[PDB]
Amino acid sequence: MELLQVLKRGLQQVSGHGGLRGYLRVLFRANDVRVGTLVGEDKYGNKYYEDNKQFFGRHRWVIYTTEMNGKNTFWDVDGSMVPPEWHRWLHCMTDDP
Amino acid sequence: MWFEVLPGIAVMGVCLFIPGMATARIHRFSNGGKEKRVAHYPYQWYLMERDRRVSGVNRSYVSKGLENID
Amino acid sequence: SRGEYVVAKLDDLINWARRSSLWPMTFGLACCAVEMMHMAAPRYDMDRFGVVFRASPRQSDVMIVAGTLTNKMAPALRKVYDQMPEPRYVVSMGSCANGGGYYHYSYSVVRGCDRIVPVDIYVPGCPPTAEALLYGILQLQKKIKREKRLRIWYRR
Amino acid sequence: TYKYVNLREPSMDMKSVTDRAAQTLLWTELIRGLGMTLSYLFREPATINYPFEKGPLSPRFRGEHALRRYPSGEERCIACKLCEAVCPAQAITIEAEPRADGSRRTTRYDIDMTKCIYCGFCQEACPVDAIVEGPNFEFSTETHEELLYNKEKLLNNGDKWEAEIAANIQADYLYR
Amino acid sequence: NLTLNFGPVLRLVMELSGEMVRKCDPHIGLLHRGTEKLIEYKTYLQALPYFDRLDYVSMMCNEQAYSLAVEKLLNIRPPPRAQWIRVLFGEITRLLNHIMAVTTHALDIGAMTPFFWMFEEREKMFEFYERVSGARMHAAYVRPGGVHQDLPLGLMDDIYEFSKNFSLRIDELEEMLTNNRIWRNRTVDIGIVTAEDALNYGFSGVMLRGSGIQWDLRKTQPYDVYDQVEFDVPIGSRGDCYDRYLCRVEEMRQSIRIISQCLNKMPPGEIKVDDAKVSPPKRAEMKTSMESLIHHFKLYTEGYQVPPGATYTAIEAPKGEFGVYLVSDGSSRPYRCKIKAPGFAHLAGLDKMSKGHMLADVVAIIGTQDIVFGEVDR
Amino acid sequence: MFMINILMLIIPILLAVAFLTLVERKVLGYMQLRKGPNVVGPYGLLQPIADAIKLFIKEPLRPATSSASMFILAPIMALGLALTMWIPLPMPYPLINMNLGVLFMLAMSSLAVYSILWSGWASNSKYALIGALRAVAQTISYEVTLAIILLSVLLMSGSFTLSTLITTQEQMWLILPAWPLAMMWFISTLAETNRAPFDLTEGESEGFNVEYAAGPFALFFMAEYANIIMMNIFTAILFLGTSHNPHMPELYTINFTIKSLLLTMSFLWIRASYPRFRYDQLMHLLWKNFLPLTLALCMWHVSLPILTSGIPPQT
Amino acid sequence: MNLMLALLTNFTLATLLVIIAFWLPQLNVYSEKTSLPFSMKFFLVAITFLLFDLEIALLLPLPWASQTANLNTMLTMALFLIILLAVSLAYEWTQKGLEWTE
Ligand SMILES: CCCCCCCCCCCCCCCCCC(=O)OC[C@H](COP(=O)([O-])OCC[N+](C)(C)C)OC(=O)CCCCCCCCCCCCCCCCC
Ligand SMILES: CCCCCCCCCCCC(=O)OC[C@H](COP(=O)(O)OCC[N+](C)(C)C)OC(=O)CCCCCCCCCCC
Ligand code: SF4
Ligand code: SF4
Ligand code: SF4
Repeated sequence: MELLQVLKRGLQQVSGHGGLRGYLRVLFRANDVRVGTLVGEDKYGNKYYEDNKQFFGRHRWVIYTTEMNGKNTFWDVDGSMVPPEWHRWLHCMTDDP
Repeated sequence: MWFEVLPGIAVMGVCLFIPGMATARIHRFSNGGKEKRVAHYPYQWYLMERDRRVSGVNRSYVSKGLENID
Repeated sequence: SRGEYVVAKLDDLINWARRSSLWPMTFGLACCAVEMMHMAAPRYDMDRFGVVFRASPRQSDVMIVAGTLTNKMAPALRKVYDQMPEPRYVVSMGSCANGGGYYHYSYSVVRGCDRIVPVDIYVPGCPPTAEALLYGILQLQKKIKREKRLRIWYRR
Repeated sequence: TYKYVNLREPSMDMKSVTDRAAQTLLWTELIRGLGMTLSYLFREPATINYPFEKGPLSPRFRGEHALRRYPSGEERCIACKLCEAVCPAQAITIEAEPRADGSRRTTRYDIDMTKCIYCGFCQEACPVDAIVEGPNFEFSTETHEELLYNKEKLLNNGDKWEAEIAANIQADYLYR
Repeated sequence: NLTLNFGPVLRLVMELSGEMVRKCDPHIGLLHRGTEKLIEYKTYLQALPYFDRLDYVSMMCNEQAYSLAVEKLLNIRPPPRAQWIRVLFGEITRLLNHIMAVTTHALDIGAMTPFFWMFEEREKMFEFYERVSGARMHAAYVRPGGVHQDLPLGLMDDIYEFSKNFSLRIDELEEMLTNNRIWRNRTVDIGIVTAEDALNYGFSGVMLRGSGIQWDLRKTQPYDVYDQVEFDVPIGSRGDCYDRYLCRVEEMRQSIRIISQCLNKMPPGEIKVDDAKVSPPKRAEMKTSMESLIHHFKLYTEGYQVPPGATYTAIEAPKGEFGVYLVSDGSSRPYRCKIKAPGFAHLAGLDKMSKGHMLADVVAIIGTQDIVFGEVDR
Repeated sequence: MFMINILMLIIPILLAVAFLTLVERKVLGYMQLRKGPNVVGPYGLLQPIADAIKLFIKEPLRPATSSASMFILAPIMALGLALTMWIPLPMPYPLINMNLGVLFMLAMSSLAVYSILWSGWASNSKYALIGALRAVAQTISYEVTLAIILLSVLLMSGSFTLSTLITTQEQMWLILPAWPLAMMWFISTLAETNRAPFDLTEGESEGFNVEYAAGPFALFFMAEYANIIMMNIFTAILFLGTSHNPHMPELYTINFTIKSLLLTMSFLWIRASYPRFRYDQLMHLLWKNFLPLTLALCMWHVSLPILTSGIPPQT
Repeated sequence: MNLMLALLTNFTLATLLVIIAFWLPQLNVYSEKTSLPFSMKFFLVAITFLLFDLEIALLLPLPWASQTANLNTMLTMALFLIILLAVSLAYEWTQKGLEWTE
């Protein structure tokens, strides 16, 4: 049933982030618990994901690092922490990460 | 999605549920496990006061059956 | 522990509340107001940050000056700012409110709303994209999160 | 060719009049409005999760002004003052003099970011692709003086963003 | 008669007699910045961005009026492909304008939902703007001689996708307003204007067509390639707010009709006049040819000279008849640029159209005129 | 045990109001293709807390008031009466079991009109006073239909006891024989509670609480949102009665609560779908459309039991 | 005794919430601030409500009056009052008494 695999997706998200602790970390940091393919990771700790089944605008996102340039960014994240090379791929100026 | 609106509704449902559950449980706690006596008219009040006297104790929710007779 | 520790956690409680319920009073004067409407539109949905779409001046915490402030409109702007209950913050949106922009050398333009009211965040662009304005609102939230109102009181 | 938008006469036969009578009394057409808003409750919202998701842009996007170099580290600007002359807002101020080796370079290059209208004429008028508008749109400040860029800020921007400016020009230079 | 100063960028000094309005006196100038005096210190290219900021909901239609006026004085002609990119983006810009007009008009009288549905579409039409010029609103794309740059590959495919699904969005808007009795009560028989008074007061656009006058500049005085496209001009019968609401909704549908034809009939070629003394050469040939480098140098420092003369050029802008009265003295800077904003005449008829109505009807009447104070005040 | 009982009523009432602000912003958001509050706490559950704290540590706004004592009397009356209209409600056992509970609720809601009037008086703004007088006229006008429609439904129940409306519907909902009255009762609750499309007090481009900002303004807000739930609780009991099983009282509350919520949601549903009336168009809806029909149906329901031998019991 | 206690509680709580809401903000000690023509239509609607409200006061005891044994008289008197209430509305309607267009 299509109604049961909805619950299955809601469960594979809990395991997708590596257990309850990882699931709650992303929920309280990004307010989104989706799971997507990992496209890469930059030298500052940022991880960049991809899910082409999502509508345009939500098919790419980044989970910011918890420490950049000696600053604690667990809660205080910023849109300017994306380095220039990933800035182009994140805003869909190109399809090439 | 839309189902993310339910957690807010759930809290409202629980909050509105407590007032009706609390009164029902408190009434059964204060009337010997029975519904609180309804007395809208003086006839129903006269019987309630009578049961208070017949109770022996000064309470109208203590009922006396066919054991006070003879 | 020390008294500063306790007073420094009450500060985080009030700072959390104030930066999580920013109610803006938008001064939509010119083209920049169209981008402000696009920040309330579905794609960015400012309301999901706790920033209601529009509030009356008496209920407002932040004033967004979005457009060209002219000499004729200046006194009316300072009156709305004086009637705002505190704490009150001001956000300057676009080049016109920053330094006059394209009309800097006009006879009927105030060269920056900072000449009339104090400003907390300057947002550059003509117009700033709705994403840049959102980035400027989130930067005001961090500015409210660094406030030390109670620490200053305790050490007075 | 024209068409009428509201020149239709209502039918006055008994069935039609009763249809409008039932509509007035039973609120039939006010319940269609409820239906349309009920559909949107079960649609996927178009919100994106900023600042973790961003809005799509293009290589032509006009953002923060910046100054570039050649692949050898030499500055591209040769102080021709064409950008200063076409800026509609008069936001560029330039002074120049011969460098120590005799090159034609600038001693001053200031852009008043609060006068700039972010129009892109300066990058059109530059004959050596020195000044460009980068892809950055997140540089809101807390003081008015931080929006008055001088040559050092503009050269730092070029060194900060060259990785992305270079790839944006490569994707669009065959149109301009 | 109670006098209320409904101040603030509009200030109305109204004279109420109970509920009715007896005299409505708009006070403007709260957005007067002296555009027409600044244009005299700029070259013709340096004055192009000023016209994006007159009616900031119809940016690329404002640019087109200025470009046609300057081309007329120059005596040059943009190439055919540039003309199709201007009819195409002049009808995308009409959807942007009518969405703002219809939804903001409905938002002031209470209906808050259609604003959020239709402003998602506006978000997608801003990406077309940003993919041809790099700026979401003030593209400065249409210029005297044609357009700045050619359309990027893949743009016309996306415009087609947006055009397929847009009619369904208008239908949802109509399911909320057209037959709603609350909405009709707020608009029907409100702000009635007679045909003879509409002409004499200086009205244009839907303010004329809502009262039955059959006039549309795209069909009577065509410009660019509007004579090669087929579309209908909706005409009202009652002359009230409800009729003008229907006219704006129907023009949105006919804009999709024009956009469908422009995509299919887009020809190849250049996108700016092949005259290097008016339009700059391409950067590739500005770096190899001396003549091209000389002409690039002068067009961005001194600009091109315009022969002496005066012209008044008008287009059917979404608001109405937008035009400039441009005077040249034979130099590279204009001598006088008078801007005829349609809202100036419409807002001046508020006192007449508001007679015998209530206080809350003034909001509906102001919104049916589609007033934007960037162009009213200039 | 009675003092505990009141707090088991008052405290959950305020929490329901606190999270009704959250739900209204999300349901409107999802009808408008948005998401609504989803940042402050998981799914926005901490958003009500943030607003409440912020509103109670914000600078007082009170300017000069002619009757400052009347400035404090108005919120107290509005919040005291809002909570007082809950004590006779059977859920399924009322806190105070009145023999004339229906009259009590009618009487209390007719006194809430003073909160609007006193607030307008103390505002020291002749324009705000006009706004308050318009609100009072709207409120009292629609109290006429609430009383007559309620009277027409009690002629099938037989008394003014709210607990008796449970018995009258033990076989069938009262909406079936009185759906014409339900439509007009439901719309009068919208107009009596000052809700869109009848909320012309919020005609910003076209209120009487403007003089209040933070603090007391929050108290008026809770009084209004407390009345929406109570009115929709009243409607459920009046037209959608639930079965009562004395040995399982909690089953009544669950079914009764769901109906009350769905009717509270419909208030949010309606605000998202329609534009607002003019003042003279929502006065014609009452005097020229509803009242003529309410009087006719009042005559019908007076004679309907008599001509069908279906007169309800007095006791 | 329970109704009096309940009324005392609701208006005591509402009193405390108001007084603290007027004082809790007044501890930040912010810097010192340093800063109608009578309408006859509003009166007419107010009076028309009063006369209808009094007529309703005579209709309230209808539920109890249906229990009498003189049903023919009760029904005639009940419809008489409602008809007279309808004639009162019909008089104001035709005399432009319900209009708001001055
Ligand atoms: C044997 C049988 C004998 C007895 C039969 C007795 C019944 C006979 C049938 C009578 C018809 C039923 C009358 C219903 C009342 C009609 C009111 C009316 O007159 O409307 C005209 C009025 C006014 O109509 P108008 O604006 O078109 O103008 C009428 C007058 N003219 C045309 C002359 C100008 O319309 C409205 O009432 C609209 C109000 C706005 C409503 C917006 C919210 C809508 C919400 C929809 C959901 C409602 C849910 C209801 C369920 C609640 C559940 C608890
Ligand atoms: C003793 C006084 C009573 C109040 C207790 C303190 C509450 C306020 C502190 C949180 C605000 C904050 O800062 O929220 C964000 C915090 C982390 O803070 P950070 O971002 O590292 O701040 C850095 C330091 N600054 C702010 C000075 C710059 O997230 C958390 O992990 C908190 C989540 C758990 C909160 C549970 C509170 C339970 C108490 C409920 C009854 C009072
Ligand atoms: S800064 Fe730009 S968009 Fe904003 S008002 Fe000025 S010209 Fe218009
Ligand atoms: S982008 Fe335009 S306004 Fe900004 S510096 Fe360049 S020419 Fe001047
Ligand atoms: S146009 Fe280019 S080379 Fe000439 S002064 Fe400006 S930045 Fe330098």
